Amino acid sequence: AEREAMLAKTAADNRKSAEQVAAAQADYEKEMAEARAQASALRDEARAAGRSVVDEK
Amino acid sequence: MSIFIGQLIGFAVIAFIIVKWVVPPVRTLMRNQQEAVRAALAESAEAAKK
Repeated sequence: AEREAMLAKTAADNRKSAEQVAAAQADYEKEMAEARAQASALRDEARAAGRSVVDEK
Repeated sequence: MSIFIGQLIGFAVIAFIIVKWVVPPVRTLMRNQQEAVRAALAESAEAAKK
């Protein structure tokens, strides 16, 4: 029983290692995209505020 | 004790036949199973490290 449990858990742990690395780069890409989008929003809002200021002036 | 000599020779023949033919395959089976369990242990350790 212990040997069978060892084999099953080893297979599950190989699958879990693969899934965990996969989720690793998935979350890395997701947060990088989030940061880039936030930077783009910063730039866009700054540009819009400057446009409004110059138009009013 | 002539029958004792004859049956001793028969046992010697049986043992020679066993060592020549039967022992090698069963030894191979035991080695295969031992190697399989050893490989399973090594692979489990490698998986845990991974």
